[PDB]
Amino acid sequence: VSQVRQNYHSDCEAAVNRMLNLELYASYTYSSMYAFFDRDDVALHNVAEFFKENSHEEREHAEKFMKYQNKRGGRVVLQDIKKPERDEWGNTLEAMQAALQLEKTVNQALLDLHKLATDKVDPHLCDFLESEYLEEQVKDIKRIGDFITNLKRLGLPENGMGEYLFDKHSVKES
Amino acid sequence: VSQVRQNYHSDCEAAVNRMLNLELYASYTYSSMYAFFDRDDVALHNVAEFFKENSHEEREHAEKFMKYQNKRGGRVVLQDIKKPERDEWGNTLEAMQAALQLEKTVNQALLDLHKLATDKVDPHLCDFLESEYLEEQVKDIKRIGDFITNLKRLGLPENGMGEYLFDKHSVKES
Amino acid sequence: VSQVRQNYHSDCEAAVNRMLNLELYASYTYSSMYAFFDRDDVALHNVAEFFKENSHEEREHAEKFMKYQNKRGGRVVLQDIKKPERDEWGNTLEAMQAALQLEKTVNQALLDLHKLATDKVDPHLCDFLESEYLEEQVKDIKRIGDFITNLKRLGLPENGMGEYLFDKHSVKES
Amino acid sequence: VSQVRQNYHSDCEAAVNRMLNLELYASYTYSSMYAFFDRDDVALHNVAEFFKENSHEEREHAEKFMKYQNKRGGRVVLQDIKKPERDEWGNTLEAMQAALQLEKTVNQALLDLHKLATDKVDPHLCDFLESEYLEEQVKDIKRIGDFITNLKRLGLPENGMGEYLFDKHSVKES
Ligand SMILES: [Cl-]
Ligand SMILES: [Cl-]
Ligand SMILES: [Cl-]
Ligand SMILES: [Cl-]
Ligand SMILES: [Cl-]
Ligand SMILES: [Cl-]
Ligand SMILES: [Cl-]
Ligand SMILES: [Cl-]
Ligand SMILES: [Cl-]
Ligand SMILES: [Cl-]
Ligand SMILES: [Cl-]
Ligand SMILES: [Cl-]
Ligand SMILES: [Cl-]
Ligand SMILES: [Cl-]
Ligand SMILES: [Cl-]
Ligand SMILES: [Cl-]
Ligand SMILES: [Cl-]
Ligand SMILES: [Cl-]
Ligand SMILES: [Cl-]
Ligand SMILES: [Cl-]
Ligand SMILES: [Cl-]
Ligand SMILES: [Cl-]
Ligand SMILES: [Cl-]
Ligand SMILES: [Cl-]
Ligand SMILES: [Cl-]
Ligand SMILES: [Cl-]
Ligand SMILES: [Cl-]
Ligand SMILES: [Cl-]
Ligand SMILES: [Cl-]
Ligand SMILES: [Cl-]
Ligand SMILES: [Fe+2]
Ligand SMILES: [Fe+2]
Ligand SMILES: [Fe+2]
Ligand SMILES: [Fe+2]
Ligand SMILES: [Mg+2]
Ligand SMILES: [Mg+2]
Ligand SMILES: [Mg+2]
Ligand SMILES: [Mg+2]
Ligand SMILES: [Mg+2]
Ligand SMILES: [Mg+2]
Ligand SMILES: [Mg+2]
Ligand SMILES: [Mg+2]
Ligand SMILES: [Mg+2]
Ligand SMILES: [Mg+2]
Ligand SMILES: [Mg+2]
Ligand SMILES: [Mg+2]
Ligand SMILES: [Mg+2]
Ligand SMILES: [Mg+2]
Ligand SMILES: [Mg+2]
Ligand SMILES: [Mg+2]
Ligand SMILES: [Mg+2]
Ligand SMILES: [Mg+2]
Ligand SMILES: [Mg+2]
Ligand SMILES: [Mg+2]
Ligand SMILES: [Mg+2]
Ligand SMILES: [Mg+2]
Ligand SMILES: [Mg+2]
Ligand SMILES: [Mg+2]
Ligand SMILES: [Mg+2]
Ligand SMILES: [Mg+2]
Ligand SMILES: [Mg+2]
Ligand SMILES: [Mg+2]
Ligand SMILES: [Mg+2]
Ligand SMILES: [Mg+2]
Ligand SMILES: [Mg+2]
Ligand SMILES: [Mg+2]
Ligand SMILES: [Mg+2]
Ligand SMILES: [Mg+2]
Ligand SMILES: [Mg+2]
Ligand SMILES: [Mg+2]
Ligand SMILES: [Mg+2]
Ligand SMILES: [Mg+2]
Repeated sequence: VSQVRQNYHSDCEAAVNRMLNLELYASYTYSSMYAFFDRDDVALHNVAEFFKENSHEEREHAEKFMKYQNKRGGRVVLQDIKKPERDEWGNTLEAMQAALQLEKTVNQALLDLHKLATDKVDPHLCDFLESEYLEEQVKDIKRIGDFITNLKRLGLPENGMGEYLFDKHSVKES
Repeated sequence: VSQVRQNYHSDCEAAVNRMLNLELYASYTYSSMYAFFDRDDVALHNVAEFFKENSHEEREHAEKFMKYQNKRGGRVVLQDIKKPERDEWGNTLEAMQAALQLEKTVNQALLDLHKLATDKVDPHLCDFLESEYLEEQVKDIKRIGDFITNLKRLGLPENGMGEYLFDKHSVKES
Repeated sequence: VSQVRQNYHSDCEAAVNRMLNLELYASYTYSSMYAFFDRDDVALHNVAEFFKENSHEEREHAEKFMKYQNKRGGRVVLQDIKKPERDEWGNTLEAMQAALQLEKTVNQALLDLHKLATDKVDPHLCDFLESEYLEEQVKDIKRIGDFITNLKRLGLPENGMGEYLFDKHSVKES
Repeated sequence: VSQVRQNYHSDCEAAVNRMLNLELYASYTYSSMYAFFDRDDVALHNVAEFFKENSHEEREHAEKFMKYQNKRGGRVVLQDIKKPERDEWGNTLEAMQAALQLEKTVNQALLDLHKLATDKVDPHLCDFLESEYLEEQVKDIKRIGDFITNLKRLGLPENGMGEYLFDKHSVKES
């Protein structure tokens, strides 16, 4: 037993390692989307940079779980980071739809971890998820939903001018 | 009944007074450790100042419970502050081991108060503990554990040079 | 064929994807070393931060290969990022020995990619490796070798005081 | 023999003069594109200024070869600068397609000069091309490819609104 460990269930320790892996998986998927939108035959550079920034954020969220694990006296156990589901992402609408699904998958895992922490009467882990993860997820899901609504309004996937305008006006200039 | 009181159980009010007393007890123990490391035949002044600062923090945590009690319409009830368990603390390793135990005792009382607040359906008191106490405790327990690991690496209790180096490099210069 | 592609052999494109994966693998190994040295029963925080910074550098080196691939009209193809060889890294000497081996493995892959680029008469890829990768590798290998020499001088693995002093004086204060 | 000449083959000297001429030819083609987009019946002023800036860059690349020739003890020999292939450039897509072809023609001549320098064991000339020309060419080819992709997305040549928007958003405001 770690000398610091107190009120930290083995099941929560393991679930934190699985959550860590899912954050790294989400990072890697966003890396793939960055590289796709940077292709010369795609060439939507503000969209590419949006996904690159998301990739960096998800890696930071993984590192925060590593630090958390050690603060509680759990032990970080790493597994392979699986490659993303697709090698190419179609267009901005298809990519944003996949991003929405990914963000909801991550949110469901965080909610499931909160349920486990609640079951094991771990208020520190509940607070950590509520204070550091759950609101960020709701905000990022809302942002991507708003983007999808605007891509549909702009006539994606068929309307190339609409896709061009989204890259200029909806995502930050990079 | 206080005119402000709402959703505040008598049991929680009493447990807040007991928690207040334990914070003052923890403060007093850290005061004792300060005075010990300031002795001419101990003379580890950065270690002494670490414990003095901890003593001040624990007194602030007691005062925050006094303010909380009054905000909810409970009544502060004070009891004697018991003197610390020891009059002399051996060396930096023994003192840090006692500090780890003290911090885990305080953490267990905070977790027990959270369980009571949960049982009495008091989300304000749960939030107060999660937002103001529980993360501070995990961070301070981790810091002291890290210190103990380093004191053992430095050969305490026998290695006086190791103890000297810990005071110079591990705790803040004062 | 990409409209930008010129003098870029399929074999080099594939080898750039494999090199990308190895950079991500190296990043992940350094992440593991960070988390290990951050453990409460290891607690060498400057060593931990050295490895965390290395992890970030290797992720940047992967991203630079993604950008390169797209500049030449190749296509990024991602594979799983394999978990590191070890779950625990022993001590600062064992970790630095593994880091030296990792850096030499990465260097050998870069040298092998240079040989392939030379064989395929690709001076742009040769320049990219020489200007962005090969000197960084020699400098980082020299730094880790110097560290190993100093850890041995300090009596690792047995001399805990030596290990403590390395963390204070050899790696950047964090 | 020039007093400075060392390891500089007559064939490389002649090929540098031919490369100089091709840079001036590329400059002149970009000058023509500038004047076309500045016409009152074309009137895409940011596109015009993009090509004008390219024209100035290619003249600088010619001057750098003149300076190089003299540094090595070769002798600058000038030939006529041939007028561009077209007197009118159609529209932004046709012009960017011609620019891509021109940039790849210049790149192939630079790669051919690198092959000659390699054959004649001239590492200084190889370094000069790798350090001053080959990466610039890859970056500029990628930029023009990205532009063509976006012009096609915007519905060129038929979509005049798309062409108008490209001039406002894809090329620098002038
Ligand atoms: Cl526990
Ligand atoms: Cl508990
Ligand atoms: Cl357990
Ligand atoms: Cl696990
Ligand atoms: Cl796919
Ligand atoms: Cl998903
Ligand atoms: Cl949050
Ligand atoms: Cl605008
Ligand atoms: Cl009440
Ligand atoms: Cl109520
Ligand atoms: Cl009551
Ligand atoms: Cl009471
Ligand atoms: Cl005593
Ligand atoms: Cl205690
Ligand atoms: Cl807190
Ligand atoms: Cl090719
Ligand atoms: Cl070639
Ligand atoms: Cl090929
Ligand atoms: Cl591949
Ligand atoms: Cl292991
Ligand atoms: Cl290795
Ligand atoms: Cl380098
Ligand atoms: Cl010569
Ligand atoms: Cl020679
Ligand atoms: Cl000659
Ligand atoms: Cl000539
Ligand atoms: Cl014509
Ligand atoms: Cl041409
Ligand atoms: Cl260059
Ligand atoms: Cl607009
Ligand atoms: Fe995340
Ligand atoms: Fe306290
Ligand atoms: Fe690397
Ligand atoms: Fe040029
Ligand atoms: Mg232990
Ligand atoms: Mg377990
Ligand atoms: Mg998973
Ligand atoms: Mg698989
Ligand atoms: Mg919040
Ligand atoms: Mg955000
Ligand atoms: Mg996000
Ligand atoms: Mg918004
Ligand atoms: Mg269409
Ligand atoms: Mg009254
Ligand atoms: Mg009462
Ligand atoms: Mg008590
Ligand atoms: Mg007594
Ligand atoms: Mg907090
Ligand atoms: Mg603090
Ligand atoms: Mg404290
Ligand atoms: Mg620390
Ligand atoms: Mg002794
Ligand atoms: Mg094509
Ligand atoms: Mg191929
Ligand atoms: Mg590999
Ligand atoms: Mg495996
Ligand atoms: Mg070079
Ligand atoms: Mg260099
Ligand atoms: Mg460096
Ligand atoms: Mg490095
Ligand atoms: Mg050095
Ligand atoms: Mg020893
Ligand atoms: Mg002479
Ligand atoms: Mg000659
Ligand atoms: Mg010619
Ligand atoms: Mg003619
Ligand atoms: Mg070379
Ligand atoms: Mg360069
Ligand atoms: Mg430029
Ligand atoms: Mg150019
Ligand atoms: Mg660009
Ligand atoms: Mg039309």
